[PDB]
Amino acid sequence: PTPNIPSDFDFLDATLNLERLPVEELAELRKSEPIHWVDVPGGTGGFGDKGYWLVTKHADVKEVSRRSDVFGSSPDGAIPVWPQDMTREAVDLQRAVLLNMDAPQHTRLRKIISRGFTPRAIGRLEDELRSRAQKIAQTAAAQGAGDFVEQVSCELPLQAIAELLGVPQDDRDKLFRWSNEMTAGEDPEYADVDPAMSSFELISYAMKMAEERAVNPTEDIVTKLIEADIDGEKLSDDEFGFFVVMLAVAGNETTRNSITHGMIAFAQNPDQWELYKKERPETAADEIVRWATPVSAFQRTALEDVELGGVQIKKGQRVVMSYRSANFDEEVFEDPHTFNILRSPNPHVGFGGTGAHYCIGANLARMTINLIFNAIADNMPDLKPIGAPERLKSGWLNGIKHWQVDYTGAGKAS
Amino acid sequence: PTPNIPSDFDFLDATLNLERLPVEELAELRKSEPIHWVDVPGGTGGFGDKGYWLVTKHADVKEVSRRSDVFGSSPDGAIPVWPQDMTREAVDLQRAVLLNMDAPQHTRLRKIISRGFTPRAIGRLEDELRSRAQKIAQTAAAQGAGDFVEQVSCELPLQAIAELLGVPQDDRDKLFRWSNEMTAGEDPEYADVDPAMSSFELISYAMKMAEERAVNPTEDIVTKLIEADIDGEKLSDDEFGFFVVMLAVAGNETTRNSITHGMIAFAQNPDQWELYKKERPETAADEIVRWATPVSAFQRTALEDVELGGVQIKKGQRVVMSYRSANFDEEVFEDPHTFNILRSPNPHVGFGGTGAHYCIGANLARMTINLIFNAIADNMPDLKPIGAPERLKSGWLNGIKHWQVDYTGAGKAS
Ligand code: HEM
Ligand code: HEM
Ligand SMILES: [Cl-]
Repeated sequence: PTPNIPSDFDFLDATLNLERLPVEELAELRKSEPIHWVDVPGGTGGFGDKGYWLVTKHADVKEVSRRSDVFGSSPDGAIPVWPQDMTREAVDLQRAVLLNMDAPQHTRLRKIISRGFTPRAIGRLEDELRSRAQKIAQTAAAQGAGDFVEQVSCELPLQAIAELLGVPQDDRDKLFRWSNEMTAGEDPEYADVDPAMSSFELISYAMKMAEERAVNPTEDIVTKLIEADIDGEKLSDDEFGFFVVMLAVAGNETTRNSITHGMIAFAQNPDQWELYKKERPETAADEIVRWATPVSAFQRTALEDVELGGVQIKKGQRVVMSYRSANFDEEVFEDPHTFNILRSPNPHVGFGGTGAHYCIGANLARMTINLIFNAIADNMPDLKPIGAPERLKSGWLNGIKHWQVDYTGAGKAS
Repeated sequence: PTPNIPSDFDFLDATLNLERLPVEELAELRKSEPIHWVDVPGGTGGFGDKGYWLVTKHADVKEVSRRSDVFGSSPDGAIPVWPQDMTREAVDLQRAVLLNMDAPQHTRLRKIISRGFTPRAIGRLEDELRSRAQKIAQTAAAQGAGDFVEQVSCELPLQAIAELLGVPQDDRDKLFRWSNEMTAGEDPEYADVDPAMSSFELISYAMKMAEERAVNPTEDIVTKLIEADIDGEKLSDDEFGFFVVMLAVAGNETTRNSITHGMIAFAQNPDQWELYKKERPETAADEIVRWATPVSAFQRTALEDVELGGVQIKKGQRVVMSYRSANFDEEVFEDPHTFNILRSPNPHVGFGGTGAHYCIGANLARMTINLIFNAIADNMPDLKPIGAPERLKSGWLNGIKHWQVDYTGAGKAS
């Protein structure tokens, strides 16, 4: 333990993170106790255990990510914190989707699924997503002022998934509503929704899509995921359904927040925004992800006793990787508190550390970021905030729910 | 069509059935148009089709039940009616559970599952369920007056399932709450609950139970369902989970309602109740089921064009079996409107017509009925209703939500 941070301060508490990320407190851990046990003696939400290890240094996050053979994802899932009313049963079945699977099942499925995320499958979407990014940005400009999250940030991540899967235009509204309902989480603005019913309707929709594409193949990835290869490897129709569930939760709010936070960073750093509009540099999307770190943390569970950074971790204890801390590690990044869209090298972990679960959508995500920031630069170069960003109440997803913005930059109607 | 019943009268409408079963209208169909098309031109809830065939004669219900090769259960599920807000996606995935499966998948699973429902596996529960029935009935007697549904009808069906599966006593309250939440349906008293989240927690609980029983076998059925036979046939752990989901919806409200309706019948027919208390006849449980017909109707979907009772049914049309009608067919039952606990023979279809989906729990159900009616006769022989039964709002499950009853039969405290 370390005098500056008492062991009962819970870095993943959703009420705390609603107010602020615990940035200063993470920095004290990096300095003085880089692998730190948090006490939650009355029992953690969902898990029912009495605390967790928090891993705050970049090198150790990469170490945990690389050693999946001792740091598993399936005993407890990757999401590191839940409300007090989450049940152990609801936690235990996160493992129906890729993120929360260990070998051999994860290994087989990730190999199949990687067919969908080649530079070719992703570059094929680029023209359509550019064309959608430009319209999103123009339609929003046309309103003069509004909620930048709903009007600029939200749509392109969901269209990227719709375009990747070849979702019929008439099906997009329900797909998108199921995706948004699925991640209702613990914010009171979303208390009314049914995440499980939404996720059941989505699976059912996706399975029907697999059945159809089996008789009528397409140019989209669905066809490649469900066609047996040399060794008869392919997703079954319900594997495909759980894959679609995976994408809807993996590729929506994460990219949406990288966009919202990127724009906030630009609004706080006008010179970076001038430089952006003028060069469109290729290093910008990665600085945006580092800066947003949309996933603040994900965890593993020790599968046997293991030593890590000189600390003895015992089998069954959770080990939480702070990507928010690691992305500002003073030993890895020069001036980590400067938003620099030319930052290079930029070995951020917003997509995870290299390893079995490294984000499969990462290039699709950078492409989404590049497309919308180009559209914003092209169609609303002078936007300025009218209001404070409102934070999402979550202990692990760095979300912004709303941010009032003047698109014309001069109180204009247009 | 027939002049007395216009084609837009919807026999499965939940608002109509909340007021009454359409008994007189079923009787006109048996007389004049025993296979009858109902028009729902604005689209049926869940299914989105424009109506259904209703099958009202006993012989034709048995015919549809026998011919599973042309009357399938998986295209649309067995439940024959849903509210307008039910989605096609939610319907399409009913087929994750046995009731809604066709061959070959149903065939393999029903064969495995029948290991759990032998006269031996069911007779092994009898002492414990007798002992629980007696306590239920005594604890209720001790209150003098109360809700007969909550206090006498509810518990023994849920304990039968708990005892069948060897559910730990400390787990029964959550199991039972998940079961009750799962069948929330469309009654406003249950609008607040989450059936899908409940059904997800239950699956997860059941899978963990399968994992445990694999390392530590038991005398209960779980062990027999998950042990590979000669040919390596057994439920996988998630098959077991979907099996438990099946039981929680198959074996709770159905038996609960056979008990409630049996007692109402006894209260309306005091001589039958005297005769019961005096002989405990063995034919009583089956007359109670015929009389309650807890499932009013279940359907199939034509898998190809077929002729039935001289009527041409086209592929993809739903064919709804009215068990409520068939159980009062004047050609099969002598005086079907007389509640006679000595009725013999009694070829009722409350458990279905013989065929691939005939109720697997039927003897467990009769045993539950016999046990609780013996306990009621033994411990509250003079009970009398204080209040009208309140109906459940459902178009297909003949439920009673509450019924105020004086257990002492003389306004006594005890
Ligand atoms: C800026 C946006 C995104 C961020 C910050 C992000 C971050 C992450 C992280 C942190 C992980 C876990 C890494 C680990 O445990 O090592 C992950 C995994 C994953 N991501 Fe993303 N992600 C983003 C966008 C997307 C998109 C657009 C998709 C696809 C449409 C996607 C699909 C997935 C999938 C399928 C996994 C699971 C991979 C596996 O478990 O093997 N992600 N992402
Ligand atoms: C009085 C109480 C009950 C009634 C009225 C009832 C009625 C029915 C009916 C009508 C069916 C469909 C028959 C068909 O489609 O031909 C069915 C199926 C089934 N029942 Fe029951 N049931 C009752 C109790 C139970 C109980 C106690 C259990 C077990 C705990 C149970 C387990 C099942 C299962 C698993 C099926 C699906 C069989 C298959 O699809 O192959 N039932 N029941
Ligand atoms: Cl579900």
